Amino acid sequence: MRLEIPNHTERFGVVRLHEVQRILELDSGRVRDESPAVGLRRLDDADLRDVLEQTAIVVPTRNERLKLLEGVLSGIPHEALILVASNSSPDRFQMERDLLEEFAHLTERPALIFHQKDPALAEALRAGGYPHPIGEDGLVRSGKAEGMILALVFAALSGRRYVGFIDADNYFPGAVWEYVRAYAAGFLMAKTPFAMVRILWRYKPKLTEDEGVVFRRYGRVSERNNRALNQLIGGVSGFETDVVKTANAGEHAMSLGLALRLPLASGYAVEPQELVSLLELYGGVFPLEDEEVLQHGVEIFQIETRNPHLHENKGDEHIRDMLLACLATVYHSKLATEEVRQSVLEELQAAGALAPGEEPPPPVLYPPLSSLDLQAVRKALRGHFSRFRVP
Amino acid sequence: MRLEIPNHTERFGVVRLHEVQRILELDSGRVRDESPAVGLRRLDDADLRDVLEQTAIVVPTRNERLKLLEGVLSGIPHEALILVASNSSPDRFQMERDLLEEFAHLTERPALIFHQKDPALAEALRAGGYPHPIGEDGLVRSGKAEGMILALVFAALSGRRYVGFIDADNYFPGAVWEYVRAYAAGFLMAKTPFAMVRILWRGVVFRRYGRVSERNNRALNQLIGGVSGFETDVVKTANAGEHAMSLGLALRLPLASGYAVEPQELVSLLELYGGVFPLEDEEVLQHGVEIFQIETRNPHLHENKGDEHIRDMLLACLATVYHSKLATEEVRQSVLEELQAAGALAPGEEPPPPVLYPPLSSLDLQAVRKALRGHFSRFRVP
Ligand SMILES: [Zn+2]
Ligand SMILES: [Zn+2]
Ligand SMILES: [Zn+2]
Ligand SMILES: [Zn+2]
Ligand SMILES: [Zn+2]
Repeated sequence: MRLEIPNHTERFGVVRLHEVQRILELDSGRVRDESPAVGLRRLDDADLRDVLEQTAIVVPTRNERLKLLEGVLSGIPHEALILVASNSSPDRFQMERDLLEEFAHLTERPALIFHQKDPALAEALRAGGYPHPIGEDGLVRSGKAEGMILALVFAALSGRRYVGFIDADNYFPGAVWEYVRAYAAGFLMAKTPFAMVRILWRYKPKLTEDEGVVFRRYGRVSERNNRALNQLIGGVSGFETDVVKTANAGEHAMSLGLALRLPLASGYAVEPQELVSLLELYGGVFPLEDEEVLQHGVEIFQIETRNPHLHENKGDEHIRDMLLACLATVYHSKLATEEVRQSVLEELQAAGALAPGEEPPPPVLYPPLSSLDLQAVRKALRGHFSRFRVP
Repeated sequence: MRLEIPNHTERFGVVRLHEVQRILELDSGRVRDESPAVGLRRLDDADLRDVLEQTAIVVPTRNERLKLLEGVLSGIPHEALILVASNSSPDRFQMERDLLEEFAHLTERPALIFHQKDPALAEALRAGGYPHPIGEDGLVRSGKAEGMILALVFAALSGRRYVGFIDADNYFPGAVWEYVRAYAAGFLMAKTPFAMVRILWRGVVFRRYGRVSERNNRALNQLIGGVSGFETDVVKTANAGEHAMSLGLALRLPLASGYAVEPQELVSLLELYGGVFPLEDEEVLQHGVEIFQIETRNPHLHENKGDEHIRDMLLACLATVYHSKLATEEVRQSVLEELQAAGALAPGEEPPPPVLYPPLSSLDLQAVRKALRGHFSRFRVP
């Protein structure tokens, strides 16, 4: 993989937020003659695969088409682990298990699969002193955040350093292959054990070009979200930026060391929160206690894939609460300067937030997973790793 | 790349058509030991790239969106030689050389690019005593067939062993990638210098298109079954535009001119090597021919309009069959019914016979290198 090298990079504390870098070439072969290009970077295949051997790839599902989900698997680079995180119909789950075993069997490759509403998992967490997501029904509640918590525990238990997430909603297994290598690309390029890789794919329309009156309005929001994020940064920085182009980077990857360090939000605020949290924690505008991070800093990679991201999902409550969740997390940052709060307030109640006079509900964040006793977890799950493990 | 073993295999003279193999895993990684569970074929990435290192990838273009074409190039594996075969409008073509020079520069890799209508390329073939594709205006005529001819020439000249074609129409570089790797996979499973790889992929108009194809592949299995005496289901890729093939095999095939190429390709393999005729090719008689049909994980989203475009695709195809010197009476017969049953015309009406170009072996490369001598560098892209 050849990548362009971000011409600019945003320094915010010990955070290093790099501009969007385009993938120039998907598979740039086996390097022998290095030629040193200053402007771009050629990732050697074998390096990429070595990173991927240390990577778990989480593929969440809640009653996704199987045909699609299986197609997503075929495309995942061989070296990566593969964890299917499930919240599907009791019996749909069963099919997914069957689907994964067959695949893993045939591809001679290891995999785990688990279910959000599994009670063992609920016990596992509270044994490790992290009861924070358990429902009243006595088990880990549904939610995006809740999913990741389970994902990161398995990543951890499995001994991988890197974990990244793929949307099973993808007609294109080749697109998946690129997205995963791009994570590897990111961690390769990275120079600190605290790293995040956030994929995007961005598209230019026009007056004489079709997109449907719903793909259009989807761009109109991410643009604003990214905006609201640079508004937050700029607010602290004093210098107006435009570096975040990935506020809603659902498909993202993150070194476990970084992952376990961040808090997490429940709704659509997740992706946007990640960023906010990183800046709150490592922006400098606060005492930062953590030695190793302050010492190596954080790099956030924003990589632009060659393949279109075509995931089937739309309508109001999607695209709308998409907006509300995000600008709420900004309004509430411990980093917001008054003008940032206000600028953001307006877009909300002047697009429905029931005014005048109204505030978004604050973020509801889980605490970092560093908290969680992993040994207690390993002890608490002894007699069940059979059933998570797919031979 | 892991893929399924083909269920069965049609032996026909020294030709063997393999049944479809589904790609199961996009990238199987690096083998260092084996439990090669013979259910499937696991293919090492080193071996794949070693093959790619001797493969030309032709990308034709006739006035293609440019973003669309860059995209495609980005998805070609590194080890492959990139051949852009243009017949675009004059300055669209200038944009093309530009686009490719910038690509190949930044990605540190060799490309070729030529324009079908270039006067030097006429001379070049003249000299090598293959004057056939040159037309009235003293230039090579437009057409799928003619494109390929020029493309095989460069492939040859540049000493690559395998040539594959790829459709610039693709919205997904990641698809391109799987495609080109698929080609390599075929050659790597090939147990013969002479091999073919054909890619396939299993809207009321798409329906009409799907149907037209079912019918095309049918006609091709009747042709086969007609000679062996036993019905075969094999051949699912009668119209497989995206195919690769080994140069040895390419320079040996005659070439039908337009919408008839891919089917004719199959027909000719059978006439020539299917053992019903005098076969003098010490090498082909002795290594034989493998045809691979590979089903890709990645869909094919080539925008292809015109309803009648597809009608043409049909007549095109049943024509090559009707006219094979291998069609029994009853094959010649069914095809016919079927045809005039939606076109062809009259109570009866013999579809036009195929205008074929003869094999490119009939050509003298060194004459050609001679003639292209002072020019190889407007074709070579630094
Ligand atoms: Zn810049
Ligand atoms: Zn995506
Ligand atoms: Zn069959
Ligand atoms: Zn021999
Ligand atoms: Zn295709």
